[PDB]
Amino acid sequence: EVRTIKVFTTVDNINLHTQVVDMSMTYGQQFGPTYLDGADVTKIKPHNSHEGKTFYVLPNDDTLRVEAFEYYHTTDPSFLGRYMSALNHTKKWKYPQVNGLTSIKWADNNCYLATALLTLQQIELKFNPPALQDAYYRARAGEAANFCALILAYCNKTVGELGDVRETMSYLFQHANLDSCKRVLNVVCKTCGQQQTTLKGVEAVMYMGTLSYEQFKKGVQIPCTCGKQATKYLVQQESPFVMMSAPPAQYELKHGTFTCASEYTGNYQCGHYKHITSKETLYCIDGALLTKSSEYKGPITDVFYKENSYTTTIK
Ligand SMILES: [Cl-]
Ligand SMILES: [Cl-]
Ligand SMILES: [Zn+2]
Repeated sequence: EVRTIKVFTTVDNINLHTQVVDMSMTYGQQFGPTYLDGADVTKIKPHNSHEGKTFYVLPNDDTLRVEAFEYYHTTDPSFLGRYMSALNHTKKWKYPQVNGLTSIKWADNNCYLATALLTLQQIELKFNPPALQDAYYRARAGEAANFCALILAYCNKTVGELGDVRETMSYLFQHANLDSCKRVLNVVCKTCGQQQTTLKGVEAVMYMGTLSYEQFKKGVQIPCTCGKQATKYLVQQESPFVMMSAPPAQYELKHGTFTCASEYTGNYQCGHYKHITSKETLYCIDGALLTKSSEYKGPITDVFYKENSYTTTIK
């Protein structure tokens, strides 16, 4: 006797594809790799309770390939398995509201994710993939599991792996609309003369080598090919924020002079991030944990500042 149930397959959890499945064959035999809200059911045979449920599958026909690209803006063939593998864990994390922002209770080396998430809620940024638009709206409301699993997938990180905040923000900015961001730099060498450069988009909002936006406006010393140090300084900025990054070093954060920052304690192989936000006072958000202080010093790695339009007075 042949028993069947109706189920729906999907790549985006919006467009559904009706299937009739044979209860005597695994999902994998019928669909390939198959997931039920992040759980791998490939090796499982259909259960009566599955009738009418939605299963994720891999994009295995042209209809699904188009739906997956339009939703996620990737064609990496391992993306949906990585997204589902992460979601099976992130759906069990907790997302407390801390000082009015969605955070993440510590689990699985997720500190870098927590500080990224907290940062996004303080800067003006809109995502391009519908998957991130939809998941980020859910995360602002407090249900951040899908957004966190998407960050893991986009960044090619698994649950439990040590991530870097700067690199994570780079990936997130790469799928955001920063097209009207522009940065003009001047590099002055006493031997070689001056060279201006213009940067756009993600490169216009990120700098690696100093935490201080004021120092970047005055000049920072960098190597020249002639062997002298040259001075690099900001000529013109058009963006709604800037991100200044450096290897971790002791640094003073002064109330009212930055938006938010990330602190890293540890070494190359293992460590822990915390988040500092400048509000009515300095709040230090460490996953679920919250403390306050009027002054702050620690091993800071990234600082975010508000911007709109800046033009140098340096001639
Ligand atoms: Cl968005
Ligand atoms: Cl600021
Ligand atoms: Zn030179």
